[PDB]
Amino acid sequence: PRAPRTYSKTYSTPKRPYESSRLDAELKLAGEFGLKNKKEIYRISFQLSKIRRAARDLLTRDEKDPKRLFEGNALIRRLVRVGVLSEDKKKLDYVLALKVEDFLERRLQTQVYKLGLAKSVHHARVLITQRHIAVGKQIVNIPSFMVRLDSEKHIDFAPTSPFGGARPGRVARRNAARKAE
Amino acid sequence: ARGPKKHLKRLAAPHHWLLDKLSGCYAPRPSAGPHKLRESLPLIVFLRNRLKYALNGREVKAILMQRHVKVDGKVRTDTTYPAGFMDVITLDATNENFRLVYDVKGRFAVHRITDEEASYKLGKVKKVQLGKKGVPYVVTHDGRTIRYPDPNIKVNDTVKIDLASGKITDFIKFDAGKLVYVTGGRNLGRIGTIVHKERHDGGFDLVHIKDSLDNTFVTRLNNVFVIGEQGKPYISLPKGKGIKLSIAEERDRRRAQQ
Amino acid sequence: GISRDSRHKRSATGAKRAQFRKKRKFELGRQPANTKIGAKRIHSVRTRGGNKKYRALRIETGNFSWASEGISKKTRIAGVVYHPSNNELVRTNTLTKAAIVQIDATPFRQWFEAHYGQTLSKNAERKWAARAASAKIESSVESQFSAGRLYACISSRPGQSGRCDGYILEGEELAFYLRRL
Amino acid sequence: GTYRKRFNEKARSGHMAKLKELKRIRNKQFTRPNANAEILEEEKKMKKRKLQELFTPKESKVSRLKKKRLD
RNA sequence: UAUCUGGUUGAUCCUGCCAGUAGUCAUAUGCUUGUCUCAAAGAUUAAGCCAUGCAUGUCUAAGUAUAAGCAAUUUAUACAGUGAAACUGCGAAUGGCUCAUUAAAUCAGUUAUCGUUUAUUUGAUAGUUUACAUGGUAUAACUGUGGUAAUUCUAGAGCUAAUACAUGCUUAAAAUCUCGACCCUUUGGAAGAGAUGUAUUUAUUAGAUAAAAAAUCAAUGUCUUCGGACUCUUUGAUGAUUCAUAAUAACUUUUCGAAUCGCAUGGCCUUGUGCUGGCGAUGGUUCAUUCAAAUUUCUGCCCUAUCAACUUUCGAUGGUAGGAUAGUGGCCUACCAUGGUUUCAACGGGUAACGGGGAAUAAGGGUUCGAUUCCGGAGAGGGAGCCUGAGAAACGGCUACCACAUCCAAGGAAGGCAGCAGGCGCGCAAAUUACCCAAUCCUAAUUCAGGGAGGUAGUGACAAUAAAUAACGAUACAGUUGUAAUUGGAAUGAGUACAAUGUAAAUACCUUAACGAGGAACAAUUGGAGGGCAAGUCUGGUGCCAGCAGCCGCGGUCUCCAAUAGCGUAUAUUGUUGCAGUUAAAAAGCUCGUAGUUGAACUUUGGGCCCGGUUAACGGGGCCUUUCCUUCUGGCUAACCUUGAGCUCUUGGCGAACCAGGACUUUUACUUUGAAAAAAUUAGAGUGUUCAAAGCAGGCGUAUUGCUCGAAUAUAUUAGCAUGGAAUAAUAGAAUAGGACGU
RNA sequence: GUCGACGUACUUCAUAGGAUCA
Ligand SMILES: [Mg+2]
Ligand SMILES: [Mg+2]
Ligand SMILES: [Mg+2]
Ligand SMILES: [Mg+2]
Ligand SMILES: [Mg+2]
Ligand SMILES: [Mg+2]
Ligand SMILES: [Mg+2]
Ligand SMILES: [Mg+2]
Ligand SMILES: [Mg+2]
Ligand SMILES: [Mg+2]
Ligand SMILES: [Mg+2]
Ligand SMILES: [Mg+2]
Ligand SMILES: [Mg+2]
Ligand SMILES: [Mg+2]
Ligand SMILES: [Mg+2]
Ligand SMILES: [Mg+2]
Ligand SMILES: [Mg+2]
Ligand SMILES: [Mg+2]
Ligand SMILES: [Mg+2]
Ligand SMILES: [Mg+2]
Ligand SMILES: [Mg+2]
Ligand SMILES: [Mg+2]
Ligand SMILES: [Mg+2]
Ligand SMILES: [Mg+2]
Ligand SMILES: [Mg+2]
Ligand SMILES: [Mg+2]
Ligand SMILES: [Mg+2]
Repeated sequence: PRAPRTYSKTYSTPKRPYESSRLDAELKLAGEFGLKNKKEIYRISFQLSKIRRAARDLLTRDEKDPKRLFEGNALIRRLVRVGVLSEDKKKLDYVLALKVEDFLERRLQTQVYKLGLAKSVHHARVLITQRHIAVGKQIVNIPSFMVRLDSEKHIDFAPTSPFGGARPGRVARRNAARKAE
Repeated sequence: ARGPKKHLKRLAAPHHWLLDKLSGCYAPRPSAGPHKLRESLPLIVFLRNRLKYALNGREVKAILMQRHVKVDGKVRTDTTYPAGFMDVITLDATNENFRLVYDVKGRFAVHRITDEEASYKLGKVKKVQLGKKGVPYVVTHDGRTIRYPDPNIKVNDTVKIDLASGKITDFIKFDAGKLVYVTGGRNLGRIGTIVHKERHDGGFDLVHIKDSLDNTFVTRLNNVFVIGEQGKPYISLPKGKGIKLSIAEERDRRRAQQ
Repeated sequence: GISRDSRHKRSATGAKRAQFRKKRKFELGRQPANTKIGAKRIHSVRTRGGNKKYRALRIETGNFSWASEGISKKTRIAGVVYHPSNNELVRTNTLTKAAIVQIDATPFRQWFEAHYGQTLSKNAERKWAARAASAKIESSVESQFSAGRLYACISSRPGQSGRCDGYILEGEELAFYLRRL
Repeated sequence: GTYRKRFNEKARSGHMAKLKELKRIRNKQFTRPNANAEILEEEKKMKKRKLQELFTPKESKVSRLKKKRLD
């Protein structure tokens, strides 16, 4: 038979789902960033845990260790590129200091809100899922899209979007036709 | 099993062929030929997955049946003909000649050569023995039987074979200070100079090899192939000249050239 | 039926092994060919690979070699007189390797007459005088020559090659086997 | 797994034969035609004796109790 | 366990205790189930039974066509285009499925074949064997006559081919070795007649050597200056061989050494259908290589000692000889001895035991799972046995027996789904008896044919990724908050659908004209908690109350909490590091004692110098200090003496050190480093798959032609191999000296 | 036979103590 295709889980249930403080923090995060369910928060927590565990393991090694240098440089480069880690904080120690909110900040929904295209984070999500937002020359319909530093400046309304210079949507031309009749 | 196998699963195929694991279920099984199965590159993989001339096996068969591909100066038509180390692949229509040489990463590399350098090959003398009627002969690593060798030629030496006549033009003795090429093991593809041969009667001989960067490594004698004297290779070497580069230095060079 | 596998035997420790698998063809055995004196009967056997073996069911002639004189002549086999493995072959007159047999001496005697001009053209005389020094032979061989039957040992395997070649007993060989006779 | 109960022993009688032989050799310490032919009562007795010997149900629980109580 | 909740009384605190609350994985099951990507399909320890269908055939210019086959044709009166049928060759031993048996067996790593077979591929390799080319010692297909109820049943007669079958020639010279008529008695010579390639069988011979010189006996050869002289004289490989190879004498129901085919018509001439000649296919001996096969060395397997002795009569251990094998071998036979394993656990038993790469958990040690995408082994209902072929103990090959079971005219015939679909095993249940060879590769005479291998789609939420079910306002009502079957015009995909893309053809995805939203009825779910109501019902009593509960009353036909396209229910889920043994598990009544485990100290320490490394500390080497392994041979040659020409060249000696090899030699444990440990998997680098899961892709210019980076790196226990150490723990040596050394 | 022993599986009884207050 054909060789296997690998698959993996991108989230894991927390050690204690029932902590009141954890519930309150999840509520705050979901409301602030307009997240649909707890699965998104669990996913981002899983990723951040993976990066921080890797940072711990690399820190454990002796300094100048070639594996330490190479892997730490790669991880810091990736974190700086994705925008979570600032330019001046290129040390594994500051990688270990990251928080979930930083990753939630880079989400395309939050960025679309911040740049002024939407009046609410929920409005940003609706715009994204309705094919109105384009990164560069490309339409993206995924709120969880993680925006890079280079790509943040190219977020705009899509050319095909009615808000981006295309023809009016079905409702607009329908009403215009009815008024004309 | 009740007889010889005729199928080769993709996962079980040699790694250095670099085959997609999801394209299909089976991989080309090299037919019997001059080179061993695990140390050979079938023509289908060479024409399709390396040169990208053919898009699929049927086009490769179409190419071969046209008699455009020559291996070692002879036309081959088998899609799974096991081309291997030091074999010359000539495509006259493209006016291209290739010599199959491992790169530093350990994979067969597309190395373009001039016609003059394509006129000959190098072979490691695997055996020297008297045949019937008292005629000495030499068997090389590619299974070529050459009669009436120069008497000084001994096992593990290198012979420069002219493809047109299949005769020895010159030979290199295996001695300290000679330039050698690694053809097996984790050091596959590296180039260096012999430093010393450890002999172990009834066991595998070991050879110490010093690279141009002064790094040293030990390899079993079966995996060593003498290719010339230091600084004077008898064949053109691929890019990198068989020098192993650390991951960090590779990163630096890649970033610089980009 | 006959099989050469080592599995059905007991282990070295004395354990009774279980049946690992059914019998395989590549470890077979075939019935013995009790070769005997008589009119020639040989039938082929198709063996592993394309090779062939010859089964000497009956035979009455063989090539025998006189080593001291370095000659080999073809001679009829009188019979089997003594065999080391088993006497039943001697009683039944079965031919196998190492069996001691009696053969006529006429070709060897005639050869010795011609070559040495002694008994047990000037060209002949010259050659005989040149070779006269080596004429003397063992007394034991000469006595058999007088009797007309020489003792010979079969060095071939009739059950495999279909031949019955041998060589004349001599020296310590002949003395020992005569003692055993 | 050597002598485990099978679903249909009666279908694989020959197999059981081998097992019995093995036992006879393994536990001995404690106790002490050519089908390839051009032309192909004691054998009937052989059939009956072997099939009966191989297949004898083990004497039942209630049967042990019955023999004890009859005694 | 942990946190949290609750109970421990006349109340409130502080302890302690008790009950409930954790987990993924696994099995079964319930409810729901819109979109994108991706992907799996075992299980009654029943390897239990199967209707029907399919799953292995194959032809190029190049083996055989007078098919009374088709079609062209006078580009053929031997054929020639295409070609059914059949012979011939090749394949069917690969692939696919399952885990029944199997406990030093398989398997993993690591060895060996100087112990053997090997179709095929690749490269070499055969002047030594009527020929303008031999037979039926012959037949198929086909014509024709027939039997049976029936089957991939076939009987008689008539024909005809080969790369089938069986035969059989044609080709240089020379050398050497035999047998030798004859002249002649010599130092003899010698016309002639024979034999030599390969294959098999046997016997014998060569396959040299650590280094130098002579005297004779016999045979007997070149030479000269007739005296004596006689040189350069031939031998490969391995650590190792009776190895490779060669030679001598014979032997063989004994082989092979082209009686084959396509395309094309060049060159010499004494002009003959004369001689010579190209490019290919297919065959063929032997050697080597390759795909392989067989056996094989060392180490490593769960539970069981209430299994302690086992194996040996009928082979168990070993020797000898033979038979057999492809070959080694008690594999088997005949005669011999009495051996082999074991408390360091043999032998016997259990195993819901195929082994491994791997999977889960864990902080680490460990514990469990691994039928299941790859490797290896075994099987095709159960035993037994074989033809063919290079390769089979084959089962989609055959034969018997055991058990099942189909047709039947009762005489007989045909069977093996643990291949793909699809059924039965219950009376309770679960993928389609679908499409295709378009990709992957495999088979064949072979580009083309074939392939339920494989791919494509369909089908229970297997396991995984992303992600809709509304967003922005105005008005109204109610105690600056909440509620709308209030209200405004903007957006959009679920779905429908021109078209195009996609695909072998389709479906789907991505696109997209045109439709597609206010209860946006285009009507999201699964669990838990808590109320309130009556001319109502039941039960009990220190009146009007309390408990239970309340779809039911006189007529008449509600709120909150958790997860979320997913949610619930049931079962299941020992201490080496590191436990305890006075008083609450567990120290045996005492002693001796075998195995096992463990076992006092001591042997070269210290000191003085030199070199080059790191960041004054740290490590790495050399010397000296009573301390160097020994010996021989060979290779190169330093330094050291010297002459001569200007620290460098050069003459002639001496040649240490170093390297190579032969001899010489206490053995391990431990530890360092280097190879090795398949791929997949794990960690991990790069990469805007629209993000992600993933995959190994991709990237940059572009009017024109194009250029270019990758597909890294790390891990792996024990065993085996190579290597540096000399601390710790062992082991051997000189004692009746049978001890060491020697110019 | 509502039998004995053992094995197996379950149920059950033993939890309050100190301080302050009335
Ligand atoms: Mg649109
Ligand atoms: Mg070796
Ligand atoms: Mg349901
Ligand atoms: Mg809906
Ligand atoms: Mg859609
Ligand atoms: Mg057992
Ligand atoms: Mg073993
Ligand atoms: Mg073939
Ligand atoms: Mg060949
Ligand atoms: Mg006939
Ligand atoms: Mg015996
Ligand atoms: Mg023997
Ligand atoms: Mg089992
Ligand atoms: Mg298991
Ligand atoms: Mg398994
Ligand atoms: Mg089988
Ligand atoms: Mg079955
Ligand atoms: Mg069978
Ligand atoms: Mg099969
Ligand atoms: Mg079948
Ligand atoms: Mg099936
Ligand atoms: Mg399938
Ligand atoms: Mg052909
Ligand atoms: Mg759909
Ligand atoms: Mg003791
Ligand atoms: Mg001590
Ligand atoms: Mg190791």
